[PDB]
Amino acid sequence: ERMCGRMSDFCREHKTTLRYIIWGILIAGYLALVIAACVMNFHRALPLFVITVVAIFFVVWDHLMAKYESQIARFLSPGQRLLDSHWFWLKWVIWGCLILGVILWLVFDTAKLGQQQLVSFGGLIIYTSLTFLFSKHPTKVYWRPVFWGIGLQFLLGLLILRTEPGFMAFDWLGKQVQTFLGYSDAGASFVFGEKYTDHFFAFKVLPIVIFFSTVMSMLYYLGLMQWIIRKVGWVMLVTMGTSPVESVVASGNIFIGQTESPLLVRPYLPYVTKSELHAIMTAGFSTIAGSVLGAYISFGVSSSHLLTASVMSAPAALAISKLFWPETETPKINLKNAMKMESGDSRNLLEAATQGASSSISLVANIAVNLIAFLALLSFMNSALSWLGNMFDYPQLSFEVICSYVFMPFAFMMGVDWQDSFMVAKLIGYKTFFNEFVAYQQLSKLISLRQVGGPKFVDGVQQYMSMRSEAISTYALCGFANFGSLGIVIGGLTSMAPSRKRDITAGAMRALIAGTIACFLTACIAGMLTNTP
Amino acid sequence: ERMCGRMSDFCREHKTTLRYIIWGILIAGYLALVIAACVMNFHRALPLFVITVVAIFFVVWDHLMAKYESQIARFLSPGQRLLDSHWFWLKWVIWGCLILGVILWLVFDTAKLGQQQLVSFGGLIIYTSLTFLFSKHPTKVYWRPVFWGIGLQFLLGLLILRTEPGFMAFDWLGKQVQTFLGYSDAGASFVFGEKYTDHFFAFKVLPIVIFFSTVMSMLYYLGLMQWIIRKVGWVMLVTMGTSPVESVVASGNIFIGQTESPLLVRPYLPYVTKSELHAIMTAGFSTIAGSVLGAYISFGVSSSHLLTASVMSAPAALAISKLFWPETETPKINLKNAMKMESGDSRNLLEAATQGASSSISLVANIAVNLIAFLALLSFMNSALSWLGNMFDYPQLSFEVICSYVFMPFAFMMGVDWQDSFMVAKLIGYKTFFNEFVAYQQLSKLISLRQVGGPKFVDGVQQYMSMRSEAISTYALCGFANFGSLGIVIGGLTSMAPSRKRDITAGAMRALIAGTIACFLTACIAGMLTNTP
Amino acid sequence: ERMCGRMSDFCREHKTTLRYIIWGILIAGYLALVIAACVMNFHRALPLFVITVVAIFFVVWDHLMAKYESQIARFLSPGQRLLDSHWFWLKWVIWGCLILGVILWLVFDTAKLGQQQLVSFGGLIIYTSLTFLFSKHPTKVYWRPVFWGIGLQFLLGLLILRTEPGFMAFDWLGKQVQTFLGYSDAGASFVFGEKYTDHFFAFKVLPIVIFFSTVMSMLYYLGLMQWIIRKVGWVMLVTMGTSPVESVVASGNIFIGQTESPLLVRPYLPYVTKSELHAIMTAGFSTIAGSVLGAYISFGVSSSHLLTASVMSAPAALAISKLFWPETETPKINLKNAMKMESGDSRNLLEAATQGASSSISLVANIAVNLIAFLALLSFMNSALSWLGNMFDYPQLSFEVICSYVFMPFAFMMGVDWQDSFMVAKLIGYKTFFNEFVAYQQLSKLISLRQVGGPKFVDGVQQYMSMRSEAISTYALCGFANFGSLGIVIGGLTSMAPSRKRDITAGAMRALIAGTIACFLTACIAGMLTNTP
Ligand SMILES: C[C@@]1(F)[C@H](O)[C@@H](CO)O[C@H]1n1ccc(=O)[nH]c1=O
Ligand SMILES: C[C@@]1(F)[C@H](O)[C@@H](CO)O[C@H]1n1ccc(=O)[nH]c1=O
Ligand SMILES: C[C@@]1(F)[C@H](O)[C@@H](CO)O[C@H]1n1ccc(=O)[nH]c1=O
Ligand code: NA
Ligand code: NA
Ligand code: NA
Repeated sequence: ERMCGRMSDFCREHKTTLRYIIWGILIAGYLALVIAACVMNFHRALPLFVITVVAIFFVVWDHLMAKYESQIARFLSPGQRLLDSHWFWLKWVIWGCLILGVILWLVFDTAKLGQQQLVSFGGLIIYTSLTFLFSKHPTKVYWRPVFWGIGLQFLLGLLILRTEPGFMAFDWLGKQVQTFLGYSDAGASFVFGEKYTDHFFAFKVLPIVIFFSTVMSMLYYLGLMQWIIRKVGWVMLVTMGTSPVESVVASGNIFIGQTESPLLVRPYLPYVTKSELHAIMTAGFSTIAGSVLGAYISFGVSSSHLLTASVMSAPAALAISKLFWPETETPKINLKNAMKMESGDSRNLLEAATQGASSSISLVANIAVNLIAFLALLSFMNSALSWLGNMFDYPQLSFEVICSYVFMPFAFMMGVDWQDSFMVAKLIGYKTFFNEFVAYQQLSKLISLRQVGGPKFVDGVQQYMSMRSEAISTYALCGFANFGSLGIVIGGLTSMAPSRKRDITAGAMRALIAGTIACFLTACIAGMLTNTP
Repeated sequence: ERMCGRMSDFCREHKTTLRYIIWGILIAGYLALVIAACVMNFHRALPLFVITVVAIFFVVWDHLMAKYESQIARFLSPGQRLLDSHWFWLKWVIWGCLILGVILWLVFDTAKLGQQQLVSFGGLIIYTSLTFLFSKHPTKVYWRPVFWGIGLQFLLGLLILRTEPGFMAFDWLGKQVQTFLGYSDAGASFVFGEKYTDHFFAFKVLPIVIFFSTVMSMLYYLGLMQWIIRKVGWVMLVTMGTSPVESVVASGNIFIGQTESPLLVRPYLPYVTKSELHAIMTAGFSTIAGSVLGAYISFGVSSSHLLTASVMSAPAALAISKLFWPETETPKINLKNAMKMESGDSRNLLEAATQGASSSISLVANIAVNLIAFLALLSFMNSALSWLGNMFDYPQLSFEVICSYVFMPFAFMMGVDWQDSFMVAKLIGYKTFFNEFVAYQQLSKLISLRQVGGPKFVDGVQQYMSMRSEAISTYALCGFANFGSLGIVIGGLTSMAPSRKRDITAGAMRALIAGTIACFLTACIAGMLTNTP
Repeated sequence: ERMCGRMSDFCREHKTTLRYIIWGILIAGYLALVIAACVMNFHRALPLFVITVVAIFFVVWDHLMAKYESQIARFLSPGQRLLDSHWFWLKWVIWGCLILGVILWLVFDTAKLGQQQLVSFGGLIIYTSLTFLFSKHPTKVYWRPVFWGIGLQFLLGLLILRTEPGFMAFDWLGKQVQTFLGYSDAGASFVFGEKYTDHFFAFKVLPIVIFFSTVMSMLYYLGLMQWIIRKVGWVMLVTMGTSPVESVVASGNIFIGQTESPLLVRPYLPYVTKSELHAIMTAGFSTIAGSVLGAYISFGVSSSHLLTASVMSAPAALAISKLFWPETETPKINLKNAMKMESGDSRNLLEAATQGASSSISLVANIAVNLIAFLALLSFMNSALSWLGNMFDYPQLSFEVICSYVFMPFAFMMGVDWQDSFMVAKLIGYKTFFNEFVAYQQLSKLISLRQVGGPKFVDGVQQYMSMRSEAISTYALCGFANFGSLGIVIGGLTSMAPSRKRDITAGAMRALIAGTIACFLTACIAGMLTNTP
C-alpha cells in the first residue's frame, strides 16, 4: 500500500490547511445560500440575514478581543489612572447625581402611577434593611455589590417593561419558546397514542421537560451556553466586583438547575470560601431551570415575565448573599480558571441528545411522585383541620386560610393591594412548603378564571385578581427555595466536594432565606414599574 | 453590633430555659384549645379529649419508668426470689392448670362450634410436630418461646375475635385505614387526570403505595414507630425469653418490609448468631409491609383480618424459628444497644416525606413489571398444559387444577371444609410461586362473587366459598414468602453484612419454610375460633 | 435423633445413586406419557414425539462426542494428512470448480431473474472492494474468513429462500413467535386495564419486550442458549478459522444485545487483541436482540426475514471485520476457556424470571424517552428546513428529501429498482441517525399501505413500493448501528475492561461502519436471490 502511505504522509504534512480549507468552503456555501435567498426576496429572507450578521459581528469581536487584549488594556489605563486621581472628590458628585435621579424618578413616575408602587419601593428598602440587621458579619459589609445589583435589576426592568424595544424583544422571545414546546407532541403522540390528551400532565407536559433537557444538553455540547454565561458573568463581575466563581455560577443558574450549575466549576469547589459557597447555594435557590420553563408556560404562566424574572434573579441573588454573608477571607480562584468550563464526555451531537434524554427520567419520576404525595398530604391536612375547626363551629379552617393570614405582610410590601394580598399569600405558602409546581398551577387557574370573565365575587369569595398582582406573583414565585430542596442540595454539593461537608450544612438555611428574599426583591422592582389598569 | 453580641450572649447563657418555656407555651395553647372545645360541646370533642388523655398517660408513664427504674426493680426483686424458691413445686401446678384450661376450652367451645375447629387444632399440633421433627438441632430445643408464642397468639385471637371490645376496636381501626387511603385520589387525579379510573390498578392503586410509604417515613422521622416497636418487643422478650435483636426485628416487621426491617439494627448484624439471623429472615417472610396494605384493602380484602394477622405473625415467627433452628451459641448484643434505633438523615418532616416518596418508585415499578411477567407466564403455562392435556382427551388440565389437588392437605388441616379446601389450595399455589399480590387479587374476586349473590354452583363448578374460608385464607396468605424473594432477601442482607454471606445463604430456605408454616399456624388459630354460619 | 443421624449417613453414603434414580424415574414418567399419547392417537401427538426424538438424538450425540473425542480425532487424522499432502495441487481444482459454479449460477438463475439481481451481485463485490481499499492493514489480509463468510451467507440464503423445506421451517418458526408475543396481553390488560389499547405502543408493545427479556433470562439459566451458541460457533470457527472469542461473541449476538453479549467472555477481555475487540464491536453493531424482535413483528415487519437476517449477519460481521481490521498479533485465549460461559447468580427459574423482568425497566424507559426526543427533533428540523426552503420558493425541503437524494447509491447497489431506491434511502437515513425503531415503524406503514391496495401514486407521490424492496429493506435495517450507540457501547465495554479504554475508543467507528456494511451485504445476498413479482 505505497499509495496509501503516500496519501497518509501528505495528509499529515498539511493537516492544518486541509481542514481550514474545508471549513472555509462550508462557510462560503452558507454565505452563498444567504445571499441568493436575499437576492430572490429580501423581506422574506430578513431574519436569516440578521442572524448571519449578528453571528459575524460576535465572531469578529471575540477574535479582536482575544488578539488585542493587551493593547486595549494599555490604551484604557491612562483614563483609569486619571479617574482614580480625581475620584476622591468625584465620588460625591456621582453619588449625589444618582440619588437625585432616584428622587426625580420616584416623584414624577411612581407617585403618578399610584400608592402601591411607593409601597413596593418601601418594601424593597425594608427587605434590604432586614437582610442587613440579621447579617452574619454586619460590620464587615461591602456595599458596592448591593447597590450595583439593585441598579442592574432596575435598569433591566426599565429596558424590558417601560420601553417598546425591550418589550417587543422579550414578547417575541417568549412566543418562540411557546412554539418550540409544541414539537414534543409528535413523540408524545407516537409513544402514548392519539389519546395522550386524556392524561394531560403525564403524557403531554413531562415530554416537554424531556425535550428541553435534550436541547439543553445539545447546546452545552456545542458551546453556546458557555458563551452566554461568560458574557453575562463578565458584566456582573466588572460592575459588582464579585469573585469569578460565584459570578459564573449565578450567570449559569439562569439556564441550569441548582444541582447541575456547580458542575461548571467542579475542581475549584474545595478551595472556595464560605461566602462563595453561600452565594452558590443562594443563586441556586433564587432561579429556575430551562427544563421546567415549558411546563410553567403550558400551565398558562406568562413566558416574558418568567424570562425577565430569571434574568433579574442573579444580581439580586449575589447582592443579597453578599449582604447576608459578606466576605471575610481571601479568594483563591482566578478568572481564567473559573471561566474555563469542561464540556461533557460526548463524542457527537446525537450522543449528547441521548445523554440529555436519559438524565430526564429521574427528574420527571420524582416530579410526579412528589406531586402525588404533596397533594395527598394537603387533602389530609385540610380534612383534619376542618375536623378540628368544627369544634368551634368553624369548619372552613384550612391550610389556605392560615397561609393567607400569615404571609399577607410579605405580599403587601411587594405592592399587592389589600384584597389580593391574601390571595398571593396562599401561593407563597404553596411554594414555601410544597414547591413551585403547585403555586404556578394554582396561578394558572386564577389567570384562566380572569380570562373567562365570570363574576369576580361569588358568595363573597374572590375568584380572581388583577393583572398586576398576577405579574408580581410570577416574579415572586420564580425559585427553587423549598424546605424539601435543602437536603438534596446539601447531598449533591457534598457529593461534589466531600471535604466541605461541615461548611455546606452551615450556610444552607441562610441561602434558602436569601433566595426567597431575592425573589421578593425582583417582585418589588416589577411592582414599582407596572401600572394599575 | 454590640447589641447583637449581647443578645447572643444572653441566648447562650439561658438556652435551656428559653426553649423549655417555648415548648411549655405551645403545650398550654394546645390544652387551652382542647378544654375550650370540650366546654363548647363535649360529645363533639370526645375523641380529641381521649387522644390527649392517652398521650398524657403514656408520657407520664415513660418518664416515671425512666426515672424510677432501679427502685421498681428493687421493689420487685423479693417476689421474684420467693417465686424462684417455690417454683420447683409450683411449676407443676401452673402447667396442670393451663392444660386443664385448654381441655375445658376445647370441650365447651370448640366441640360446640363443630368438627372443622377441632381439625384446625389438630393441624396446629401437626405443624408444630413436623417443625420439631425436621429441626436443625432437635435435642437442643428451648420450649419456653414455642408455648409462649402460641399462647400469645391464642390470647390475641380471643381478645380480637371473641370479645366485643377488641372486635369493635379493630373494626374501627380498619375503617380508619380505608378512609386514609382515599386521600391519594387527589394526587392521582391531578397527575393522571379525571380519567385515572380508566386504568384502575396503575393510576389508583400504586399511588396508595406511594402515599403510605411517605406517611411511614414521616412517622419514622417523628419516632412513633420506634415507640410502638419497643413497647411490643419488650413484651415478647419478657414473656418468650428471646434475644433483644430478634424481638425488635419481629416487632418492627409488623409495619416494615423484610428488606428494610434489619436496618433497625444495622451495626450489630455481623455479631449476631446463626439462630438470630434465621429468626430475622423468618420474621421477614411471615409478615407484610404497611405500604402494600392499602392495595390489598382496595382489592376488597378485610382490613381487620389483615391487621390481626400482621399482629399475630410475629410470635408465631419467633416460635417457629426457635423450634426449627434453636440457639446453640451465646448472644453478644444487649438490650440497650438493640432498642436504640438510628433515625434517618432527615432535617425536617417535609424532607422525610420527599425521601419516602422517592424510594417508592422502584417498589411500584418492580411490582408492575413482575405482575406483567408472572401473568404472561401463567397464561403460557396454562395454554401449554391444555395442549398436553388434549392428548388424553382432557383439555382442562391447568396450573390451578394441579395446585388444587396438591396443596389440599395443608388447607384441610387449617380447618377449611372439604369443598373449599380445593379452592384455597389454588390461592396457596398462587402465593407460593408467584406472589401474594395475585392471591389476594383472586380472593377479592371470590369475595365479590359471594357478595353479588349469584348461584354458588354453575355447571358443577363452585363459584365462591364461605365467609370462614375467606377469613382463613386471609390469615394464611399474609406473608412475603415466595421463591423469588429468596434472592433479593439474600442480596440485601449480604449488602448490609458482607462478612456473613456464608451464613445468610445457609438458613434462607429454612426461613422461607418457617414463614409459610407460621402463616399457616395463624390461620389455624383463626379457624379454631371462628364459627360456621 | 439417632434415626435422623442414620438417615443422614445413609443419604451421604449413596448420594449419587439416589439422585440418579430420581432423575431416571422422572425420565421414565415423561417417556410413559409420550408413548401413551402416541398410542391413543399418533397424528395428534406427532410434534411431541418429534421433539422427544430430536432431544434424545442431541443428548446421545453430545455424550458420544464428549466421550470418544480422542478416538474420533485419531481416526480423522490420516485423511487430514493425505489432504494436506495433495493440497498443493488440489487447491487449484477446488477453487476452479467453485468459480465455475458461481459463474453457472449467475448465468442460469440471476440473468433469468433480471437485471436488479446482477446489480445486487455487483454491489456485493463493490462493498467488499471498498472495505479492502480502506482497510487498516491492506497488505496483511487473510482471505479465508472473507470467502467462507460470504459462502456461508449464500448457502443459508439458498436453503432458506430457494427451497421448500427451509422456507416452510422458517415460516413456521416466525409464526410461532407471533403466537408467543400474544401472551403479554394478559399482564398488560391487568396492569393497564381493558383500555390498554388506547395507548398501543406504551401499554402493548413494551410489555412484549419485558416478556421476551424474562424468557431470555430463563433460557440462559437453563442453558439452551449456550448450547446453541457453542454449536454455531464451532461451525464458524472450523470453516472460517476465526478466534474462539470472536466466534462465540458473534454466535451469541444473534440472540443477545451488543452490550450484554461480551459478558459471555468477561474474564478474557483484557487479554484480547485489537482485531478481536473490533470484531466484537462489529458483531454487536450488525445484529439485533431477541427482546426487540417482538416489537418489530408487532409493527408488521416479516418475522421470517428478521430471523434470516439475524442468522446471516454473523458471518458477514466476522468477514467484514477481518477485512477491515485484520489480525497482526498472536491470540492468547483458547477454545475451552472461550466456550465456558458463566451462568448468572440465580438459584431457581423464578428468580431468573424476576431478574430478567427487573432489567427491562431501563430498556423500555430509554426506548420511550429517546423516541420522544428524536421525533420532536425531527419535527423541529423539518419545520426549520421548510422555513429556509421558502426563501427559494421551495417549501417542501425536508430531512427525508435530503436523505433520499443522499443514500440513493447505497440502495441502488443493493438491487432496489430506480424508483424505490429513493424511498429506501429515507429508511436508511432514519436508521443511520435516529435508530431502527423508527425505520421499521415507517416500513410497517409502507407495507400496510401496499396491503390496503390503494393507488400507488397520488399527485405524483409514490405511496408504497414492491415486495422485493420491502424484503431488501428488512435485511438492510437489521442492526444497532447508529451514531448514538457509539457512546453507550464504549462506556459499557470500558466498564467491563477498564484497562483497554485506549483501544476501545480507537476501533469503535470502524466497527460501526463495518456493521452497516455487513447489513448491506446481507441485503445484497437477499436481493440477488429474490424474484421480481
Ligand atoms: C428543585 C426541585 F425540587 C424542584 O423544587 C422540583 C419542582 O420543579 O423539582 C426539583 N427540581 C426541578 C428542576 C431541576 O432541574 N432540578 C430539581 O431538582
Ligand atoms: C417482597 C415482594 F417481593 C413482594 O413479594 C412483592 C409483592 O408485594 O413486592 C415485594 N415487596 C413488597 C413490599 C416491600 O416492602 N418490599 C418488597 O420487596
Ligand atoms: C442499541 C439501542 F440503542 C438501540 O439502538 C435502541 C433501539 O432499539 O435501543 C437500544 N437498545 C435496544 C436493545 C438492547 O438490547 N440494548 C440497547 O441498548
Ligand atoms: Na437555576
Ligand atoms: Na414485614
Ligand atoms: Na446483537
